[PDB]
Amino acid sequence: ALVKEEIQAKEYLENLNKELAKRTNVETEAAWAYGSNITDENEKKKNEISAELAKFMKEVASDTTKFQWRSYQSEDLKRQFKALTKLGYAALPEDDYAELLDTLSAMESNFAKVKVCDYKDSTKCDLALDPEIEEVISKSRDHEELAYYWREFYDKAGTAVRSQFERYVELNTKAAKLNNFTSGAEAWLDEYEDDTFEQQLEDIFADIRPLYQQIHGYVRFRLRKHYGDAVVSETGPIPMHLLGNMWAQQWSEIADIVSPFPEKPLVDVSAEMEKQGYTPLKMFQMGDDFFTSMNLTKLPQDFWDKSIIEKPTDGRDLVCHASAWDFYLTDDVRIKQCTRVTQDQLFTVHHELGHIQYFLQYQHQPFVYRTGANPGFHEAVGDVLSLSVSTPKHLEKIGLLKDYVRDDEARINQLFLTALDKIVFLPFAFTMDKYRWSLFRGEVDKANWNCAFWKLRDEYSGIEPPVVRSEKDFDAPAKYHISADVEYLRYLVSFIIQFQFYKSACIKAGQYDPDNVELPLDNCDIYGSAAAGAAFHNMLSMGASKPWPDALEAFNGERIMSGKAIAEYFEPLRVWLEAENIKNNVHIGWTTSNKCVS
Ligand SMILES: *[C@@H]1O[C@H](CO)[C@@H](O[C@@H]2O[C@H](CO)[C@@H](O[C@@H]3O[C@H](CO[C@H]4O[C@H](CO)[C@@H](O)[C@H](O)[C@@H]4O)[C@@H](O)[C@H](O[C@H]4O[C@H](CO[C@@H]5O[C@H](CO)[C@@H](O)[C@H](O)[C@@H]5O)[C@@H](O)[C@H](O)[C@@H]4O)[C@@H]3O)[C@H](O)[C@H]2NC(C)=O)[C@H](O)[C@H]1NC(C)=O
Ligand SMILES: [Zn+2]
Repeated sequence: ALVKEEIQAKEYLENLNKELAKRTNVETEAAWAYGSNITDENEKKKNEISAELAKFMKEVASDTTKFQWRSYQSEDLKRQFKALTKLGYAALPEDDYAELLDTLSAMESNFAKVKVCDYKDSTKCDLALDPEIEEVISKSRDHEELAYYWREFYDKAGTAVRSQFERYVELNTKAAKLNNFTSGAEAWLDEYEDDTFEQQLEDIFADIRPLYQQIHGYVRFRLRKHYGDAVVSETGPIPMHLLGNMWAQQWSEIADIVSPFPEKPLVDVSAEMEKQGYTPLKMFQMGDDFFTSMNLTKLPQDFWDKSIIEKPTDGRDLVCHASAWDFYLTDDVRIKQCTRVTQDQLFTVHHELGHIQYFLQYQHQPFVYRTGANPGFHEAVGDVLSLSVSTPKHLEKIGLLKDYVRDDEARINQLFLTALDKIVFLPFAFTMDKYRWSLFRGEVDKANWNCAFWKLRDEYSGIEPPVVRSEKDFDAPAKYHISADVEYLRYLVSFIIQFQFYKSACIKAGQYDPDNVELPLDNCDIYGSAAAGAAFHNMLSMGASKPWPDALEAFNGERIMSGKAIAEYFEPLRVWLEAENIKNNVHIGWTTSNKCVS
């Protein structure tokens, strides 16, 4: 009888979820030890325990067939069983899974161990991406120096792992097909529980794309005035090494040379943070303060005891790209961040604490539900707070922004600064997964893999390498997430929905009213708002217990992912920028790049 079996199934799930949490704890501890301290021994430990968990997952997926779960009355039970059928990489045969783990750790460790020689001192070769190289890329205005560090990094972080990346693509594809997905693209897209998700994103992107073109055109115009026409052409793609970021993903670091009104204030609180004696500990304490001020959960003692919030001063290798960790017990959550005292890093702290808050909010859920409504939701949480932290309103409250006059021109400066991070990022994020999807789907021949990457970067972002590349180079893995096998569409989703969350949180806080000039969206601070916090609690506590539109509905009553909010935020900028580009006869669009030889 199905009635009797469904009762037994509920008991089966309750026990299994608890077992899965406990087994995942062990894997997470080994992964933590490796990420904090990269050694051959720790790699072996991490990968052996993962292989053990994978074997158990196989048994679980096999055991689900003993239950007639598709026939059950409970949508909740059926959802849990469905989650258990999805094996991912664990679907691979024992030997193939072990090889993939070896391949993945080889790529991540390569990225983490990259060291380059100093541009001025060829005998000093201990410059790592974080913080040495990134500091130069963000601060230097010497185009030849920038080009040097670009080439050195991409050669070492990208090209060096071509063979490993090829095997990764093969095994990822094999895994996807064993789960009966067409490719790893479909496997990744399954996390969004919507068969029209790609088209939805194409539609939203197409709406925002014209604004991006205007920003691109204006930045190119301003860069020409700084570097001269020998470095930057009017009609070509922007040389990417000039954009203040190794991957040209966000351009805020060059705001001082491209700001609409250079004689008016531009928010850069890094210097005032240092003057006031800010430390990584203080920054995390301030993040904790922001969450608690919204009536959300305080960081547990385990977080303070076990987190790594500064780059270790011994000679050891580690993954410095910031991460948050859920150990699937009670209150055992951690962050690993090589944090520096800068404005950008203050946002990163809040970003990572957003993940931690999500962990704490759903820790009461059964194991399979202890994850985000979709991957984009998890990435969005901290960014909503970062948007308010970034406002002149908030920065003045914490004494980091002094003698600031918020006139029309200063507002345009701030909107443009935000756009250099939020709008600029959209085509970048889309191309990261458009690229990997095309490889996963077998749409690009191996002989064309590198120029296929740069073709997308050209088509969507209108940027190009500083030097001519070819199929002898392999540049994609020079981006952390590509070497680390981290799906990237989550960030495109995040950057869209975070404005939906921000707008609604601001309205709930009484901080935004479209008909009130005194309450603009771009100066909303949700600090101290219990009303905004309540919306977060209602959504985050759900975890993955319901499809993501139900989680969005819990927040603000909406069920649709929409670009309306992000466009609303930047509308005052759009109006000004379109007019400024016409006034200055600014060329919009770009010719096809010549920087990748087929
Ligand atoms: C991805 O898709 C794959 C298909 O492309 C899929 O692989 C299939 O999984 C099926 C299991 O659901 C499996 O079906 C079984 O087939 C057995 C015989 O197959 C052999 O010969 C085939 C050639 O004809 C070969 O290709 C195979 O390699 C095999 O050598 C059958 O013996 C078996 O049957 C038994 O089970 C059914 C199922 O019963 C169900 O559950 C209850 C039980 O209480 C029933 O009441 C209910 O009605 C329901 O039917 C019983 O009905 C029956 O009495 C037997 O006990 C079964 O049909 C199939 O072989 C396999 N491969 C192929 C090529 O089809 C993967 O599972 C998919 N992967 C994922 C992750 O989803
Ligand atoms: Zn994140």
